Amino acid sequence: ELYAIAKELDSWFQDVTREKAIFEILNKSNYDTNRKILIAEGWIPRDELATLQARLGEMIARLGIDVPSIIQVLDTNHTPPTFHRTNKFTAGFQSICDCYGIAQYREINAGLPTIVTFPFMFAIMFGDMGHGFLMTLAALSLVLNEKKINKMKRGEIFDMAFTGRYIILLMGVFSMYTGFLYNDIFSKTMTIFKSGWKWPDHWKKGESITATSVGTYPIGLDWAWHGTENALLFSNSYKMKLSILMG
Amino acid sequence: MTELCPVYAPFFGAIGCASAIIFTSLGAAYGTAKSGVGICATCVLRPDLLFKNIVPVIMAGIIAIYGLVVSVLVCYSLGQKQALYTGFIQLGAGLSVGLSGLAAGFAIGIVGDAGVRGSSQQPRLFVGMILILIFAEVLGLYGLIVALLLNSRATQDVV
Amino acid sequence: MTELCPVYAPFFGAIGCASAIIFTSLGAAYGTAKSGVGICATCVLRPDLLFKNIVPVIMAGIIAIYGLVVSVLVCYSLGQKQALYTGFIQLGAGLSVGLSGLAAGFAIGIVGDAGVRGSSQQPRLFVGMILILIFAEVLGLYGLIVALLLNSRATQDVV
Amino acid sequence: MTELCPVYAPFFGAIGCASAIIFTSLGAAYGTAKSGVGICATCVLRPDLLFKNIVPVIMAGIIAIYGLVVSVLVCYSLGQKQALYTGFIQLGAGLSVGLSGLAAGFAIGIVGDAGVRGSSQQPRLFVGMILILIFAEVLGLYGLIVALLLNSRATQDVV
Amino acid sequence: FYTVVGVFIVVSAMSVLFWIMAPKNNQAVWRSTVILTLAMMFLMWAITFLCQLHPLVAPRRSDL
Amino acid sequence: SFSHFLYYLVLIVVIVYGLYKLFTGHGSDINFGKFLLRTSPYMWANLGIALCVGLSVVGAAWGIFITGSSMIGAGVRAPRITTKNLISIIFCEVVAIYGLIIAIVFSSKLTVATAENMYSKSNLYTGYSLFWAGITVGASNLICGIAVGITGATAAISDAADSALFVKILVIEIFGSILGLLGLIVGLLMAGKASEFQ
Amino acid sequence: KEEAIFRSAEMALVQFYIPQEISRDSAYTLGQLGLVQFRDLNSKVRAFQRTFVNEIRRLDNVERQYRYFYSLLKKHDIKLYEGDTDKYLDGSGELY
Amino acid sequence: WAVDWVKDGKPAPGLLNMLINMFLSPGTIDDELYPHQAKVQVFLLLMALV
Amino acid sequence: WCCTVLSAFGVVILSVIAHLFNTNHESFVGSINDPEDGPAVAHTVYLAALVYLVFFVFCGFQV
Repeated sequence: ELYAIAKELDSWFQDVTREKAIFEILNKSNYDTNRKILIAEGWIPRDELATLQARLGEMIARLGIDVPSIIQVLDTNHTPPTFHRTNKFTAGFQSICDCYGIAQYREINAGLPTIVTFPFMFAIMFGDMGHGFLMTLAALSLVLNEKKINKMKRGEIFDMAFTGRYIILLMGVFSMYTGFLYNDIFSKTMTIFKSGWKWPDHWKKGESITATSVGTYPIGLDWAWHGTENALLFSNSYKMKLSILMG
Repeated sequence: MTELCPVYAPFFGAIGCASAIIFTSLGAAYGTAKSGVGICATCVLRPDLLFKNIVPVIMAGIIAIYGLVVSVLVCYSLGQKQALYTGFIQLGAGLSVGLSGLAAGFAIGIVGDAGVRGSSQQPRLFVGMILILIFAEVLGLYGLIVALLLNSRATQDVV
Repeated sequence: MTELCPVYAPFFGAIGCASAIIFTSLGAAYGTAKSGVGICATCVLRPDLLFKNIVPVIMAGIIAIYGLVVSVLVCYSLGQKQALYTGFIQLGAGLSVGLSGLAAGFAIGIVGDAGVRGSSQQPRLFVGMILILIFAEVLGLYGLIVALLLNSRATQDVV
Repeated sequence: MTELCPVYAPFFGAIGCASAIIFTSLGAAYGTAKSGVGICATCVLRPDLLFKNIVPVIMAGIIAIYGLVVSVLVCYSLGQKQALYTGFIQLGAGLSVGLSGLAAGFAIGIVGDAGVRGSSQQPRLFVGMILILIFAEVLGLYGLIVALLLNSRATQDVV
Repeated sequence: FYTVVGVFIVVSAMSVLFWIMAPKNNQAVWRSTVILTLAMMFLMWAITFLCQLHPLVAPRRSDL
Repeated sequence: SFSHFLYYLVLIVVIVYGLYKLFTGHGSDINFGKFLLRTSPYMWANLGIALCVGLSVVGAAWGIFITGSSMIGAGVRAPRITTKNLISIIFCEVVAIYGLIIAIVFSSKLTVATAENMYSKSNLYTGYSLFWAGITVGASNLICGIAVGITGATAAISDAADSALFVKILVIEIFGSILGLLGLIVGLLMAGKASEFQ
Repeated sequence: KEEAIFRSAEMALVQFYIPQEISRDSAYTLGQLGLVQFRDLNSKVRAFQRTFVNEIRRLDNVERQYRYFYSLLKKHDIKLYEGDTDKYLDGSGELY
Repeated sequence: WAVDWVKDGKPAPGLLNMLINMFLSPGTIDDELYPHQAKVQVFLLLMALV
Repeated sequence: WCCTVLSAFGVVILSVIAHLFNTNHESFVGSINDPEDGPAVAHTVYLAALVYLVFFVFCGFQV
């Protein structure tokens, strides 16, 4: 009997959990025993009134209730809640944005600009190709297996990262960009693009050598700056100005 | 060993450049310690408010950011032949920013602990706590502005 | 450097400019931290009265304003070949504004938290709070005029 | 002994190298001590998250690694003929990293204690503990950045 | 040099093109996010190039 | 506190004096090395030999009462522990034995140098070696005496509980005494090579 | 033809003229849409004077028997065998 | 950045100098960015303060 | 378990820096302090790449 009941017990629990909420909700409806034609209110998305009315009518026809069901919109003097029909593409960004504070009744939800600004603000702070690439692979580990992870307990292995599959992906691709524009796979600078500063062709064994501005490096910080005694000063001035301008 | 450029000139420059990060780091550390105790106390009871309540520790990290910026800016003016004026000004700027950041760290930590405690119970004290932290942070901002002025003229037409 | 304008003359000016912002920052930080503890203790019962009981923290803000304005002006007064007299007087001005602001900040903090604690109960105590806050801020005000009038003579007819 | 390279120049560089490990070791010691006291005191009721709460001691070990790396590199900077200036910047780098690490270690200790106390009692506080420990670590990280930038600057254009 | 204005022209053209050819479903999110990606990418490239446009300092080292 | 304010006064006056000398340009006038060279090495050597035995005795006595007081307190309930724990006192005063031996081997070294002659490398090295070898041995002896006293007190308390607990805790005392042995060996190694005051 | 994340969506407060007899089905389905809240009403009185107390108590009792099943089942050497099927239907099921 | 400073001949202001220099007074100290560039900005400053 | 990603990275990144050594690239080799022998260190780093390839093959036991 235990083996027999175990098959339906798991489904029976999730079935029976419904009515608790059902009666807790219709509790707010104020269905007095003497009163008939129960009257109540609730918050809906305005663009879904027609579809909810259609579904209710379809159910009433299915339920055989001869009396028609009607619904009317009140004068919304009281402030209604704020909603955002976010998809899985941006639900993480929206939730992280609203962690600070829920939006005003109809204001411009800050989630939408943050969707991009937060990953790029992180990336302009992060920089490296290699670390960003490994963390982008880590993000792919949850993005690709999103179907599997959705039905497996987050626990302490992922925890808040359960929703972070797409956030980490976008900050990783922006880390890629910041690497292209800071020119450092991990720390080491790459040299695909055209040669930058041309330090003088004749050099002594240990002489101090300056460089010549023969041109401008097209994409990002000039690889010639690497290893130089003025590299820290140049890069720091550069990215002070970059930070303040972007800010 | 020039009269205006003595050999012991860069000692003050190095001391200022370091102190600009030591004192700011101490202020930031005290701030984040007090704020973190507050966060732990409020979140063992009210776990959901954690991420929302993390801001005071950020504003403690402000002091460390300011120390880093002033330290590197002072360092870029260092030089073996630097005059005594340059070392003097770098020392003064480093002490000014570092101790302003230390005061900012004390303020940040104390009010962060108090505000975290308060927001644990009452919901809309958080905005006031944030603005008080804003004033505590802008204190370090005044310190940084002073340090930037000194460093800006640290090598202004120096003989 | 001549003995009229010795090589070490900018040391006093730099340390004065630093100490001005340092001490005003410590005073303002203590005041804002302690009064903010008071605010956090009072608003859990009376959240609405935050926008009114906020004043002492702003007053510490004006103390910080005093510190920065004196510091920046007396900093503009620097120079490598500055006269010893200039350095001495500007050290005097910096220390004066800084420690006067520190005393004012202690007064603001203690008066502010005590007053906000009291005004949590009684509303009409608010005006007395504010009155005592001005009569304490006048300390930093006196420091402000003292430092400015020292700065005025810092280079007036100096050699 | 060159006028710019006195015989007592190695004092400052050597003392900087020493402090770079001394102060960070004191800070990491305090952090590990307080963190582990909290660990063993609060996980005794519920043990299974001992391995989870090990983390602040890992952060203190990172602080110790920070001191180790700065100390070994400033050792690499040491020499006999080094200029006084070089010794000054080695001293500055050592003090910067050491005292920033001491502040970071105080933060690690206090935050780790509070965090493990909360985490043993409530699980979701663990992530916030992680975040704060990261911040208390980036304090010493900023100190390391300052120190390494300094002791990189401590060798070029030196006569 | 100073072709940053022309690069601004081309990225603005791409932004307007994507503005008009928004994805059919869920248009607003693509609309805002892609154009702001493009603009912010252009700005950060603009600084990282304009810094090296006419630099005031030169790389200096004692290494081969 | 008044004492802390005294420390603050000392720090501020020494800092201001140093800054004054540096700015007047006599930073060399505060010549620590010249002070080291001109002071007689006899003073360093004798301060070292005095302080090694002095600190060894201080640590020995400190550990002696630290162990003994708790030993007597625990012996009240059960005097079974007195004789069997006296080994802790023995291992506490072997530290004083070490101090006495280092003092006598150091006193093997003092003598009169030929007036101002031989005020040079050999005798200077001997003087500083004796000074901080004595400080090493004495301070290490003091600290291991503190440690062995604490461990002996704990051993007394534990012995009051169970007999075998005393013998399992005596290893803590042995580990503490290893510190004193190490202090003796390092003092001997870093002091012996210096010759007498020729 | 629906809103997006541009701002807060167009809110609405519509009035539920629920027939008394069909109330349970209407509430069940309306909750199934996963689309509506319910404005807090008649909350001025204590929680143990509601008209719904008896069904709440019997269903909570039922949940307690179900928990007792689960506890004794975990005590025994057997586990669940139909978790996947039930969750999928109730997760994002249609109006049916 | 836009102006090639050394070829331009006129002095190149510091990396982050001009505004903090301006904090003092409308009497622009030296090293003007462009014709009246350091001069007309007093209009912006007075606009902000009023 | 975790060694798979380490092995894959030790293939890819270690191989690209290996070849970039063998290319006598300025940013990596030829400096006053780094070893002057490009292909010599290239040989041992290629051997490291190969042993990480074998290590990745071993870690591919996840199937």
